[PDB]
Amino acid sequence: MDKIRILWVDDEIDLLKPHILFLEKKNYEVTTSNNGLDAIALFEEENFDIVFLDENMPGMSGLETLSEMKEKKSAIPMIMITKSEEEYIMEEAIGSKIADYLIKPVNPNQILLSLKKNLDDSRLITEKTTLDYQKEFRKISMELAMVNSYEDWVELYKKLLFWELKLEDINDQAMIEILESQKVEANSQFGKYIERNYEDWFAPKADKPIQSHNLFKELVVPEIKKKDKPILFVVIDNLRYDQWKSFETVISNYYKLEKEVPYFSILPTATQYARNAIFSGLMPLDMEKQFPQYWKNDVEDGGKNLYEAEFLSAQIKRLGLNIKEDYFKITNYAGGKKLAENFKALKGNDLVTVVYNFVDMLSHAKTEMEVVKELASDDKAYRSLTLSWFKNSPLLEIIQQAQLLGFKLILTTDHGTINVKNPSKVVGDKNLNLRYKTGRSLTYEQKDVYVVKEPKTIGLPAINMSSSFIFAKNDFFLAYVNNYNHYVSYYKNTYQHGGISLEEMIIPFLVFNPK
Amino acid sequence: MDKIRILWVDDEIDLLKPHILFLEKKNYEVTTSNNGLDAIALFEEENFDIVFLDENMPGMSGLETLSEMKEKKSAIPMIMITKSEEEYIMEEAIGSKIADYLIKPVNPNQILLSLKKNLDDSRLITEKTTLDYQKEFRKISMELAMVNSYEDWVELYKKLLFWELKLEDINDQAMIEILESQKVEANSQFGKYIERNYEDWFAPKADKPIQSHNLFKELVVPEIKKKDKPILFVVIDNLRYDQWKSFETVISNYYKLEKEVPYFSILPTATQYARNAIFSGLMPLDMEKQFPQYWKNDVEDGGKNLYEAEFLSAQIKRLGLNIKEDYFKITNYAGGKKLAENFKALKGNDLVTVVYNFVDMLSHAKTEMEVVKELASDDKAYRSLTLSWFKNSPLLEIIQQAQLLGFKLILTTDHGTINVKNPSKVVGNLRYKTGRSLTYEQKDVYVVKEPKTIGLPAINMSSSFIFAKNDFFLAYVNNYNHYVSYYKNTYQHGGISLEEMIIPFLVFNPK
Ligand code: BEF
Ligand code: BEF
Ligand code: BEF
Ligand code: BEF
Ligand SMILES: [Ca+2]
Ligand SMILES: [Ca+2]
Ligand SMILES: [Ca+2]
Ligand SMILES: [Ca+2]
Ligand SMILES: [Ca+2]
Ligand SMILES: [Ca+2]
Ligand SMILES: [Ca+2]
Repeated sequence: MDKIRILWVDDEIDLLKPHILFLEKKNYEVTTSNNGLDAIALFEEENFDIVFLDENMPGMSGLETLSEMKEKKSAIPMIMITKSEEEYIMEEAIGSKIADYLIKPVNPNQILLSLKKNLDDSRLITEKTTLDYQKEFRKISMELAMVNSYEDWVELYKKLLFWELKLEDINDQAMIEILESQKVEANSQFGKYIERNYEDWFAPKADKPIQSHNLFKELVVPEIKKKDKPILFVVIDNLRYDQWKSFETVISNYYKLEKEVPYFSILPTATQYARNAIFSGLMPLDMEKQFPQYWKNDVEDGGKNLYEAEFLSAQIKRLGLNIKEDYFKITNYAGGKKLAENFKALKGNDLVTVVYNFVDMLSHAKTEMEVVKELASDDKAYRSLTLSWFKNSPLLEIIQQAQLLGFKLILTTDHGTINVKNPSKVVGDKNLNLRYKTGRSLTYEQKDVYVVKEPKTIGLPAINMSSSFIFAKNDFFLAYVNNYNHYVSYYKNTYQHGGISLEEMIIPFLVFNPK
Repeated sequence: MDKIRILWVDDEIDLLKPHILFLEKKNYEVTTSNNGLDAIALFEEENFDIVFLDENMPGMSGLETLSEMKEKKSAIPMIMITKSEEEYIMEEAIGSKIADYLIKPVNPNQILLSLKKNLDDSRLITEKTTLDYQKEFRKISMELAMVNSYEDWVELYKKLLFWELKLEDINDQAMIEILESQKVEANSQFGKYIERNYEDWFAPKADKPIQSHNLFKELVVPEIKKKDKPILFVVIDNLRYDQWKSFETVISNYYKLEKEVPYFSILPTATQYARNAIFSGLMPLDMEKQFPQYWKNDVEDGGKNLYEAEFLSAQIKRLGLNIKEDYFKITNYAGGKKLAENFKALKGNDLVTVVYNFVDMLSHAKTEMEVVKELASDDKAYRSLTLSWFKNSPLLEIIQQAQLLGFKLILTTDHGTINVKNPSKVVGNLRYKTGRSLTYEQKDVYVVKEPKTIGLPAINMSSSFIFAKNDFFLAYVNNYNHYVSYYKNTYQHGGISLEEMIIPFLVFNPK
């Protein structure tokens, strides 16, 4: 049975005979029925690809018929073809998960379009994506080669992201491998770019992107100073650009995007440095000088982000803002639910700052790491898991609450993560699992890392003059020499951060108005 | 509140003045542009809610414009409004992720429809679903009351599942609690039904649903005997009917459903008993008798499902089948990947049996790992995480491989699981217990003082089984408060509920 089977329910089948003949010439098989009751029985006994429903029928309405049919077989698309132009009927139909609604008199080609849209869209998107990428990939490879500035890197990354999400679900493995290879080459070139240019960004009056320590003052404070709406400022820990893309469509049910500014995490691309920098408004070295009671170096025991509220309150004072402002750090579901359920207590704030931790992608427990790997083995899976997370997170409940109170939403992150593949040995560390190491006696493969023997020049502390930082490039992960083989097999294909990649370093900043 | 902003690109803006006036009366703000390139600039510098594109324009075509706009801001819906009736234009537009395509001359109300459908559908679905359930729930309560057979229980469960998935994205808490109360009432009645009928199902010539120990012979062997295609037989441990429902539409990309048979797990609704029964073709008591070298009772140490291949091979021999047949048990990602990558080795089998434990692992991890607790905090979340898992699982890769080799797919499970809520004291797994001198609340459990009557082993005449009903968990009187705190809202199985006991058996042909 090659031909598409349409069931068409309408009390006036006579009048539709032109459309039926037209569809039959175009190789559709139409079975007609002149009342809902019989249509339902037919629909139970046979396998239609699609149903067309009149609305105004003397027995059961189209929508009553649809409701019965959907209960039996909810995956079959249902199209309403009706003379009714009334808005309330439109709304009922839409609310009933109609796949389309065509107003009589209908152009027969409008029905054909609808059939293509509702039955062939998946195939046509795959084909079109596939052809378009076949024609595009060479131009992407060459654009990559010509990339010369941080802004070109942003534009190229945006291109890769766009194609990544489109090629997710195609089947051609050749095209998928071509893209994988472009991503590797992009990260190789980006690594060299950062290696060559990062230090110069700290010179006075340098051309540089917005970075962690600039973020609040350059992008958040203007929104505060508009004095238009209270602000919910959310930092999702460790979110990549593609993770944002994965739930863009969900958040749009509540919030309309007004502004999107890609910015660059500082190095290391890690919470202790970049996230504290967001809230302090200072590079780590300056946090060590100006706030020694809050700054902790890697060597010190305990939480590395305990004092973000204190940092943020001090920053807000230095910038001469007089606002009602609170900070929340959610590290678990329970915490998240409590804040969602109690969010209305903050109706009077100018600013609510929420740090919202994602899932731990790097467990030291094998069974937990097995769970993560089954859920997030590759980038597509990671996105899928992220989308599931966001739809069902207390974070989204917090956002809905904020929307109902007319808050503006600022959504951003401290840095992303990258799926690591290639091990690189490091000795001496005396530390966890990140794509940076710091210490006074490090040995390493210098080709694999960006090496900074003078940390203070990029705003990082140094215990003494032997302190160095190394930052992994590409998809390297830094592996300890002891138990090397087991380490490599464990941490291969995990989401790590701390180093240089488009994924880790170029991250979204987003401003939205409540819908 | 704030007006919807439309950007409309057409080289003949003059001729669209009626449509624009109509939309403006209906509170749309229209910005017009007569060529794609200027439209692109506008589209970069402003946040439009939606774009209308003509196709035939001098300069950039609609489709060229669309391509540029989607790259810049891919989440903004775009509608083509064009004189072009060409099929290839239709297909290109569709393939380019157009949200709609309206053929000129367009009824202005057709545009309005499109705007409502593409911008308001979430809200309209919520409202409509909510009112549909408000009008239906009384009829559901009545169907519940009229349930007198196992097949009626299957039909009613199907109805609850349908409404559960529909109500997952509504807001009204009253309506949500009404449904929760129908589920509780269904499980209370189902519990009594099972209590009253279960022993009698083992009487000769009893009218009874297919059960674990019948499953292979009654439902798998007829498929083997058609001798048409090899069979991939997948047992996903611990799959609830609603989890099947959550990924039905994914499977359908590869496999067409031929037959669905809901069946009943035996008691306890637990792997050691019900899963072994599937593979052995025997009740646990008979497994203890006929295969004491494989059967393990609860007290014995070590894995309780180590010998399923051997049980299955023996069953196949008893039923007089001569087939090439292998069994695989996937306990991790690595194992799953290996099997997907090397599946073609099994092209020559009549039967491949794959047990996949991951969903079982999730259900316990919801309590233990903070990752999964954040991801699977309620039933909606659990389904969502299951669907994300399935779409990106090695299991689905195995299924795709099987499809490419023309295998028939049989998909089933051993039992489901239920979110436990209410504690029930016992002193001597939390939905069944076995032992000789047990205290319990008889109202909360199904009590079997003679295990042999329901095909279960018995240490002594004193030894009995109790099976939790409803959403009870069996809690020890010592450390009761800590017990209750810890186990409330965890996934458990082993007892009686629709979730635990009525489970899918599914047969599909490769597409
Ligand atoms: F009588 Be109808 F809804 F065209
Ligand atoms: F900007 Be494009 F469609 F090459
Ligand atoms: F010039 Be068109 F495609 F209406
Ligand atoms: F496979 Be189980 F822990 F009943
Ligand atoms: Ca009619
Ligand atoms: Ca972080
Ligand atoms: Ca030095
Ligand atoms: Ca034109
Ligand atoms: Ca271009
Ligand atoms: Ca099981
Ligand atoms: Ca279990």
